[PDB]
Formats: sequence, C-alpha cells, structure tokens
Amino acid sequence: VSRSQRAGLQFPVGRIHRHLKSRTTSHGRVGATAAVYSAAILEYLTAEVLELAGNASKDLKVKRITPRHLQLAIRGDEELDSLIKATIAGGGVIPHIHKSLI
Amino acid sequence: VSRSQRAGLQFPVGRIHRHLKSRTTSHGRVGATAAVYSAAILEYLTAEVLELAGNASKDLKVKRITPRHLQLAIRGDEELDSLIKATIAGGGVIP
Amino acid sequence: LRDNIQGITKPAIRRLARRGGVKRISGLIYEETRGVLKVFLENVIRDAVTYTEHAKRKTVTAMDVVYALKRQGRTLYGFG
Amino acid sequence: NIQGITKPAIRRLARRGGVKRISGLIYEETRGVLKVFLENVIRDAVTYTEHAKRKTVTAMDVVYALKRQGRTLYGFG
Amino acid sequence: RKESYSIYVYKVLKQVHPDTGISSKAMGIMNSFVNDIFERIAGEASRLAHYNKRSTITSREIQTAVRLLLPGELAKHAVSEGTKAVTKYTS
Amino acid sequence: RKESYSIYVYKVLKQVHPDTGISSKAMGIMNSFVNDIFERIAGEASRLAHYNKRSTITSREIQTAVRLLLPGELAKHAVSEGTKAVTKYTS
Amino acid sequence: VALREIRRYQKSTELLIRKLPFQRLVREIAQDFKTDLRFQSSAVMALQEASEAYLVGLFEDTNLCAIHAKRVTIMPKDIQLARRIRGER
Amino acid sequence: PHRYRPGTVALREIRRYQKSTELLIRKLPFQRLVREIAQDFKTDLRFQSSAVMALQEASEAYLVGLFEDTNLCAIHAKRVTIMPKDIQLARRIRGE
DNA sequence: ATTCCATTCGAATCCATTCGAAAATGATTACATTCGAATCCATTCGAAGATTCCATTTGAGCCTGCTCGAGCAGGCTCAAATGGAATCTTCGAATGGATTCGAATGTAATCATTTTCGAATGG
DNA sequence: CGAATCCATTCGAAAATGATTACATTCGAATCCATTCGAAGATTCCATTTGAGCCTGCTCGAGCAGGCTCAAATGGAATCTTCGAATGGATTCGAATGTAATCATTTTCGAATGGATTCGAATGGAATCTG
Repeated sequence: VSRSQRAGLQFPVGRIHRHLKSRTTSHGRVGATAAVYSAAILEYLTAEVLELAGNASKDLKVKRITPRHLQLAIRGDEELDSLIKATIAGGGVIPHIHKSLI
Repeated sequence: VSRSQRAGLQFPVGRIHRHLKSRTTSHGRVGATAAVYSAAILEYLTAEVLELAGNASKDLKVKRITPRHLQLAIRGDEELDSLIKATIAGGGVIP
Repeated sequence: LRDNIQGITKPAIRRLARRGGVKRISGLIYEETRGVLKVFLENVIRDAVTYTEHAKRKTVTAMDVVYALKRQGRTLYGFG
Repeated sequence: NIQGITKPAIRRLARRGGVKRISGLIYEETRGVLKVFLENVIRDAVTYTEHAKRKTVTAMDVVYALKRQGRTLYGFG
Repeated sequence: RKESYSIYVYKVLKQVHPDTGISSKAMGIMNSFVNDIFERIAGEASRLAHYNKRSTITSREIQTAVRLLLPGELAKHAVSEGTKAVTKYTS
Repeated sequence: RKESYSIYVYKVLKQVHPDTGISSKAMGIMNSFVNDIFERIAGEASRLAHYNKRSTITSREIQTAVRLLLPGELAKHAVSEGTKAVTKYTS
Repeated sequence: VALREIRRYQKSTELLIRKLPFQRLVREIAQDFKTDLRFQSSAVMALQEASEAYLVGLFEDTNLCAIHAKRVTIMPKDIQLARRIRGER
Repeated sequence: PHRYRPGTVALREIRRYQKSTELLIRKLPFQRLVREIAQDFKTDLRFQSSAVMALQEASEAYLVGLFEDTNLCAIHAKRVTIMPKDIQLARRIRGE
C-alpha cells in the first residue's frame, strides 16, 4: 500500500516528499500531490533517455550501455540536446567533416 | 542606539536581518553579524557607483544625475562592467 | 491583424544598424532582421503569458515581462 | 611546465575538432588560452577547499567550481 | 549509509528494454542527471510560490515550473503523464 | 505601503557628493541594482551553508560568498570594509 | 553622410522604432497564446527597450564578422555566423 | 618510395580521432602543470586523483569546442588554414 | 601494385547480476490550527472614437565606388626516416590528515513592553 | 517657462531590551585510509632534417548594386470622452497539512560467479598514386 504503488510509478513518493520539504525556505509547507507530479516527470524523462540510448546501443550489436551511447543518443535529438547542456565524461564527439575540406 | 549606529553605517541592519531570515531552508538560523557584513558590502558598492556617476555628471556640466550618466560610468570601468551586465533603460550606447 | 511584421520599415533597420556602427548595408538584410526579431519576441511573450496565466489574471503587467527577461539572461533595470 | 603540452597533442585536439590544415603560430595561442582557463577554475576550487578548513583538494570542489563557471560536468559526483 | 536512484533507474530500464544492460559509469551519469533536473524544478517552484505571496507548494506550481523549464513537445507529454498520475492517485 | 532603499541611497549620495541631486529614474535603477546584488549574495551563502552540513549562516559564509562573486580588486576592498564593521560592532 | 548618421545615432538615447506598429505586432504575436488579452503600456515599453538592445548588439557582432572577411558591406552570411557562434539557433 | 599526396593522412587522422573516446593529453605533464598553477594560491596543498582527472576532462572538452568554432571562422574567410585571428574572433564573439 | 581498415575467430581476463543481514524510515490513527476559497463591493484603468497639422516614408533616376573572377609567383606546411628522451607499469615502506565519539560551552529564537522611524500626502 | 526636485507632518508598523531555554558548534583523543616518495625497465612516443608541391597573397579589368536628391502622399502623435471591464480589500468558513507513537517494510553493504568484453591474428574489401 505504498504511495508509489497507489499512483502507479517506480520512483518513490515519500522520499521525494522528504526532499522537497527541505528546500522550501522558511515556514513553507508542501502538499501531498506535488510529489506525485515530480515523480511522474522524472520517470518520463528517464524512460525517454534510456530508450534512445538502448536504440543507439542495439545499432552497434552490443548488449550493454556505455557513456558513448548516452552521448550519441542525446546529441542526435533536438529536444534532449537543448535540455541537457552538460559534459558527459567518456563520450567524445559526433563525427562530422565539412564539405569544402574533402 | 540603533545597530547601524553601533556599526557605523547608513543601511539598515534589522531590516536586512529580517530579509536574510526569510531565505533559510526549513529550520535555518541566521547570526547577528551576517547582517552587519551584508550592510557594509551593499553600502560600499552603492558609494562606488554613485561616486563614478557624479564624476561623470561634473564632467558633463550637469548638476543632476540621469541614467545616461549611470551607463557611462558603468561601461567605462573594467570591474563595474564585469559585475553589472544588465540593461539600463535610457542609457544608449558608448561611442 | 495580419502582416504586421512589415511595419518594421527599412529606415528603422537602417537607424539601428547605424547605431551599431555599420557603414554599408546589403539589400537582403531586412528580411533576416524581421525573422530574428519575430523569434525573439515569440519566446519572450510566451514566457510572459505563462507567468500571467499562473496568477489567474487577464492583464499582462510589467513584472511578468521583467521575470520572463530575467529567465533568458537579459536582465533589465528601471521597470520594476 | 606549460611546454609539456606538446605540438602533437594540439594537433590531435585540432583533428578531433575537425581541422585539416594548421598554421605555425597556433600552439602558443592555445597554450595561453589553456593557462587562463585553468587559473580561473583552480582559483574557485581552492576557495571552496579553504572554506571547509581542509588541506586536500577533492573532486567535489572541482565539480562545484565548474558548475559555478557554467560548465557542468557529469560523471564525477 | 548513502542513498541514490539506482534501483528505480534499473527498474525503468528493465521495463523499456528487457534484454539490455547498463554499466556503472552510465549509472553515475544517470544519477547526476536526475539530481540536476530535480534541483531545477524545486528552485523554480519555490520562486513561483514566492512571487504570488503564498506559502504552500502544490501541483499548480509544479505544472507551471514544468511548462517554463522544458522545451516544446516535451512539456505536453510530461504534463499529460503528471496529470494522469495525480488523477489515479486521488481516486 | 512598500519598502525601498531610497533614503539610504540619498544619504550615501549626500556623503560622497554634497552638492549633487539625483532624479527618479536613476533612483529606480539603483534600487534594482541593490536588490539584485543582495539576492545573489543570499543565494550563494545558503548554498555554502548546505554544502558543509550546517544550519547557521555566519559572517564566514558571507565572506566566502563575497570572495566568489565579486571580481578582482573590488572583492578585496569589499572584504576589508565588512571586517571593519564587525570589529566596531562587537566591541 | 554615412558617418554623420553614426555619430548622430550613437549619441542619442531615444527609441528608433515607431510605437504604434510595434504595439500592433506585439498584440498580433501574443494572439497565438491566449485570446482576449489585455496589456499595460509598461509591458510594451519594456519589450521595445529589450528588442532594441538585442538588435544593436547583434549588429555590432555582424559588423565584426563582415570586417573579418575584408569587406565593408554586411550580408546575411555574417548574421548567420554571428548567431551560430553565440549558440542562439 | 611510396608517398601520399598532402591532405589524405590528415583526413585519416580526423576520422581516427573522431571515432574514439579516449584522452589526448598525457597525464604526468598535466598533473605537473596543475600543481604548479595551484601553488600560487596556497602553499602545501594535496590533490586527489579524481580532481586532476576532472580538470583534464573539462580542459579537453573546452579546447575541442574552441577548435570547432575556429574552423567555422576560418571557412568563412575562404580558407582551409586556421590562424590566430580566427581564435581571437571566435573568443571575442563568444563573450570571453 | 602498395597500404590500410571495418569486421570476424580464440583466450585469458573482468565485471554486472544474485544473494543474505540488518538498520533507517515510510505508512496508519487521532488532534490542532494555519491557510486559502467564496461572495460582495469600491474605484482605478485599459479600450474604442473623433479630429486634425506636420513629420516621415516611398517611388524614380543617376552614377560612382565596391566586389568578383582570372592569371602568377613565392612562402610554407606536409610526408618520411633516424636517433633518443621520458611516460607507464609495478612494488613498498613512511607519513599525514580526514573522520567519529564524548563532554563542556556559546549563542540564537521566543514572549512582553516601550519607543523610534519611514511611507503617504501636501506645498 | 514649466515640468520636477526637495522639505513639513502625523501615524501605524516595526525595531530595541530583558530573561529563558535548548540547540548547535567547539575541543581533545584514536584509528586508518590514502597521498607523497624512491627505484628499475622495455618501448613508444617525440624532436630534427630533407625534399617538394599545394595553398595564399597581390594586381588588373569588368560589372553591379547601393547611396543621394526630389516631389507627393500617408499614416503615426496628440488631446478629450465614455464606459464598462477588471483588480483589490473584508469577512467568514471549509479543506488540508503538520505533529506524536508504533510497527513492518524497504533499501544499503559485503561475497559469488557465469557471460559480454580487450589483445592477438586474420586475410577479404576497398583506397590510392602512377602509368
């Protein structure tokens, strides 16, 4: 009868509630339905990134995910590239050669 | 005797203490000298900017201060330009 | 309201370019300038309308625009 | 010790960047740029270390300094 | 003791790709990504609550923060998922 | 009623230039500048306090926040001023 | 005469786009997000100031790019390169 | 005496170094440089290995991005050779 | 005809997924009380018209300065081969500084009065 | 000349004093990792010279596209008028969150190994520079 099972998620709801209640300045209350929204958002984004990375890995005939596949999946999608502007340690760069150099 | 008078300042110490207390997450305490430090820093920065703008106004033979003077003073100094990158409504451009 | 982007005439673009420090201007600059202005305005107005809608209002105030500008990284002094 | 970043290393970085031909005065410019960047980051890393009353520079000070500069890094914490 | 998001990331991965594995460094990158996104959303929600002179954080603040932070065609799906989850939780 | 930093800015201006006035628009500019700087310092101090697992904000946090944000010589000068005030307060 | 205009328009501080056309354009753009909206004069003024500052900075960078390629005439190539290096698109 | 015309091996190394994911600067010289630079802020410091590795990763990413911008600027002026003026223009436009 | 490289077979090597033990920590029940909806009413305030001088914009023509394409010569970066430094790997004591656990203090938040001050309105 | 800046004033909203508690931070020890230091060796990167051809900078002729001048008309400014649309403040109430005990999960840390993943060959499939 956990709250995540009631909502139908995998990410926790009690822990997210506890984390939200510690960053609300002074005398700030947190409703019980903000945690459900936050957990759903995080799960959706995680599923999107993992799906793209798994497709990129399967394109190369391997059975595991590495930071190279994460970088390849992220940089190939416009929305994910716009949202994530951080440095992935171990990804390299996407191959691309200018037309006038060949 | 006000706390500002004890510290020798013009900016308020009680008001800044109250403002700082409304930013601490959950059960967060604030000291008594944090307000004094913050007031001193704010007063110093304000005095520097006002001094530069007044010098520019004296250069331009105007008794008053306008946003043009503020823009001229801010963009003419390396560190003030580095710190302040906002847009001043009524300044124009530097030749 | 239709084709209101053509009210940003050629002289206005010429004046902005002159203040920028430009000596000669090509004849195809105006369409590019209109496009970039449209994109900028669309982003900022979208954020301002979101801020207005959250507060259950029907009027767009100056503070919504100030917050929307600060979100992008274009802080503006003198309006709020 | 800035001469330990050799010319072939700069050539390899340029190749990964996509450069086909390189001039002869690029290397000193690259060395100066790298020195400036490193100084800027290490200043804040050491400030973060000193605030905590420590003598060892950890990976989290570097991560925090990079996030402050606007160069977030994923993988070290 | 120390807490992380590894269990749930592995659960989601086994949900979407039932025959593909993950490594340790990719796991660290995923943890960093989740923490960063959570911090962004929480900060925006706190600011939104402060602007209107409120004290309580609700699902309206989270929805507005998601709309302000995420790029288009990602805000719609995220808002739909959150609304569905809240509606199921309440009933 | 609303609060503002007009009186203190006027006092400082009369301290530096005893014969110069200031208009309304410049006063608005200065108010915005002061609020911006205060919010920056407060946020950085809160982050510094959180990183070290502590709950109290002291003058050490303010000093380090000033060291991080202000560039070059400014920071040095600022620090001196602040320190002086504290020594005149406790005694 | 091209330098006289630069000297004249770099010293002033007023706005360079007419007010009524810009207000009409702002309303037409905002029509796509919500119908039956209202504005304040301060909102339109803030938008105009921000737009003018953005365009002036962009034109400065464009002039730099034009000078790099041994020219005095600015073309769309320079605008595209300036917006690409800034990471705007 | 087999020889390659100038410009082919360059493309070969471009492909080779864009396909991989490793680090391109050696480790000991970078460690020495980091220590020497940091000795000007506080005397008798100590470094975890992870700090040095994080610094190396950040530096390499920065340099690769800068070289991409430099190549764009060089192509603009109808050239294939990169020169210091391209670096200066790219850094000036980026805000640095 | 000479090199170079995606992709495919062995092989010891490495590592990701299971499996147990046990200590935080959610989830349920029962008060107490902040906190934010729900109606009513004042007043600013933004929108739609009407009426002009006058400044600003827009074609139309002219022509000169600026950009572009082609043939040349010289500056200079690339490709290859030979010595020769110095990074990388592995091993092992010697040493320094984070980190946890008790006690003894330093200090900041919470009521109850009293009083000083700054924000709005005129002039 | 007039549109703006500066000074007088009464009152509520807020800051300063004085006790009182607890709460958080300071001051020794005691491990125990984890960073600095020293030594030896095979080899793989790096530094220097020679030969040479491709890219870069400069001159000349030709076209082309942008700036400058003038006359006519147009659309933005500027000053009331009406009004009806929308904020903003008071006063109940009703919905909802925090706090305190008591379990019973649930997640974290320390070993075990069968499989996906590096070196070492390998000859097929191009790529290339010279004819």
